[PDB]
Amino acid sequence: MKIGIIGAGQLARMLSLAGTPLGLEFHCLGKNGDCAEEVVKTVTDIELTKVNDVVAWAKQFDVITFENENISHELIKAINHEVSVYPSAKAIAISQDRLLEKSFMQDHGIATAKFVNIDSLAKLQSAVDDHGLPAILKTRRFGYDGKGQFVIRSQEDITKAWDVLKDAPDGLIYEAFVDFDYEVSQICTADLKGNIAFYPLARNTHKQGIIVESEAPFENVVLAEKAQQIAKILVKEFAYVGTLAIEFFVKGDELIVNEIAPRVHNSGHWSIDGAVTSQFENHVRAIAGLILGDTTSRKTVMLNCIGGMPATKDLAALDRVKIHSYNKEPRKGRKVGHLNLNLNDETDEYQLLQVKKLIALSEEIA
Amino acid sequence: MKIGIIGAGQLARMLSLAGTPLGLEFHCLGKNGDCAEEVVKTVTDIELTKVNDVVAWAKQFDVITFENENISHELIKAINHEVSVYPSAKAIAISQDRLLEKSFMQDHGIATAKFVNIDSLAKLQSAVDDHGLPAILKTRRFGYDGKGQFVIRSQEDITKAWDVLKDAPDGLIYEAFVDFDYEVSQICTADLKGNIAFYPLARNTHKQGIIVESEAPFENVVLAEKAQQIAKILVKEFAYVGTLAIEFFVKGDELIVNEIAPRVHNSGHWSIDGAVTSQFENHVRAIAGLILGDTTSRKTVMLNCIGGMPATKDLAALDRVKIHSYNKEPRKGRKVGHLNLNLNDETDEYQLLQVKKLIALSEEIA
Ligand SMILES: Nc1ncnc2c1ncn2[C@@H]1O[C@H](COP(=O)(O)O)[C@@H](O)[C@H]1O
Ligand SMILES: Nc1ncnc2c1ncn2[C@@H]1O[C@H](COP(=O)(O)O)[C@@H](O)[C@H]1O
Repeated sequence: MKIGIIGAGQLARMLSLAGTPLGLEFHCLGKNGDCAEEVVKTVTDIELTKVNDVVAWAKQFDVITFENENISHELIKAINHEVSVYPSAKAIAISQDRLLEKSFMQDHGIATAKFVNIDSLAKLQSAVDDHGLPAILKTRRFGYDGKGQFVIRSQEDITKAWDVLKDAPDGLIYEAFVDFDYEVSQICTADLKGNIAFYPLARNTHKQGIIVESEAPFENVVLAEKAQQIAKILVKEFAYVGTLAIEFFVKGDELIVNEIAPRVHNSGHWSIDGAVTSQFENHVRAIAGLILGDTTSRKTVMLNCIGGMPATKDLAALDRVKIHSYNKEPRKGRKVGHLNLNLNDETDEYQLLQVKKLIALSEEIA
Repeated sequence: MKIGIIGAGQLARMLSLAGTPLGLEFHCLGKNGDCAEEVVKTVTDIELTKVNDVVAWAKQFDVITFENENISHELIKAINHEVSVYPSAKAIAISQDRLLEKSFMQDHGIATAKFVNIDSLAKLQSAVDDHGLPAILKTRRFGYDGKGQFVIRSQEDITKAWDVLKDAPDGLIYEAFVDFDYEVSQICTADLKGNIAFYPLARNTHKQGIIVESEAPFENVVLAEKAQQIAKILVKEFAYVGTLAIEFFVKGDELIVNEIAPRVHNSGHWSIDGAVTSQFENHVRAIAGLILGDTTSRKTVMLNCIGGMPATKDLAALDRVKIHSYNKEPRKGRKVGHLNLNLNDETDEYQLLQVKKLIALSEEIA
């Protein structure tokens, strides 16, 4: 079977790494020299606006998936008319727009931050009067790593925020600050028949709006149950096939949806080395029409390498650390790799502290 | 760092699968369309007799290794003059010739089958008179999967055996049958400094001269100690760097060396899914000058898929089985993949029996 992936970045790279031993063949649409290239059969660089050409490319393969939900959902719908694409155009459309995403949650009685669509400065001032400060003005689309937003605490910030972001082509959204204690994410995978394989919750730590650490399983039976029920609704309503990620704010035993990504997700990279079947292998199994792999898991920490990565020689000296370099070009704010470590004993804690020390020396976050 | 691999078969494929997340780049010398191609950066098809061209290719890279010890050890020595090759020309020379291999063991007080170099029919008759029947006449070189040999039990078999094999360009060897209860193998990896990382013993089951099943760890502290000591001698004498495989006959608490392979080996494929660091990742680490990864292991069975492989859909239904298709062309006697399964509980035994049933339907051994 041949799987086409829109995107040739690190997620596609890891999808191919996971799915290739299954006997599947991988082809990417992306730029040559992108990091998935050396682990896939072909990479073809087609401009994504050239719809007919993208479709023509897609039809060479048996199933299509994608690594970035920011892509055109009409493009997906076109492709899907001709060759199966997972997950759905609906999942893309809803997950890629903060307004549609939060509105969807609200429509199904699922908690989010209080939010207001912002199409004028007055609308913004009204949202601040209603729902308070601090708050964030965000682009509805193409936001990533906390970019494309402006935090608001003073009245003077309102006009400043508006002046910067007002011309964002796909609009804006006001979000009120959420009162939360910590953050977790629910990753799961849904097969062709709607069966869902669940990972345990992962507790995610952020720095400057970028995820820097993920630890799983996060043990809280109450919270896990709620997350799974929320996951189930999304899978049903999206008729979802593939790996799905849901990020939550946690306050007490209440979960609040932050946002979702219709794909394998940074907060699940731990499963490469902490689960019997990773988020990547299971995404591939799902879209290939196969029964999903067992997701039994063991305590694992994932550490992100942003802007830089410690020398492989130094990493290798911590002989239990599992190394995941994406073979990317070091650059401030750029995710160039991650590290996984199972945590069983004190010797693991030792290496962990040592890993964090190495990361602190190499890391460059924006 | 760039690693050149002589060979583009399944071992090179798995070497790249293991080493790529380490941030290493892989290039093979082999035929285009070979199974390593889709997971490496380049495959270059150079005739191996064209020595200068092979060397020219090799110098593009930082270190060279190989997946098949049947290659020319003088070729290796030439390459190594210009760019580091691991393991050594010595390891190749000794391991690739049954006579040199057994003579080496004898020279170091290591048990093997009784053996005699055969260069005439009389020599053969003399070896039979001396060391008895049954016995095997084998080619000294290029034997694999039990091919290139003739078993001898009757006096009439002697002349028959000789008539078939007499013109083997690199000669022949008589081996007397070994009295043994079962077979095990010791795989280990030696780094640039001579540090060795040991895997637990694997108990190997053969059918028609081909390995069909490998189970690890094989728990016998006495036997393991002897194996490690034998492994150590080889590493020192070969000045060995890389993964090394030693196959043994077992009788009581005595080990008898069968043969060695200077490389990752079928009997270690279980470590992909049963060890913290696989034989493949550790070979790559070794040759790349890195500290080796922890080899803590869990009970795992590996089953070979020979001649054929069960449908991925059927395999996937056994959701704990780890699938390793080499994406190869089905053909009698051909190793087209393997399956790994951790064994912890009764549910695993269930899937295991079910795997074996599937394999029995797809398998074609010669
Ligand atoms: N309404 C909010 N209240 C508090 N923190 C937020 C809010 N929205 C986003 N964040 C932070 O921003 C991170 C993700 O940013 P984003 O790219 O907007 O999803 C989250 O993990 C939070 O730390
Ligand atoms: N001298 C011997 N006595 C008994 N069995 C042998 C002998 N030599 C080889 N074998 C069998 O042949 C297999 C490997 O064949 P080869 O390719 O010759 O190493 C071993 O695993 C044994 O089952």
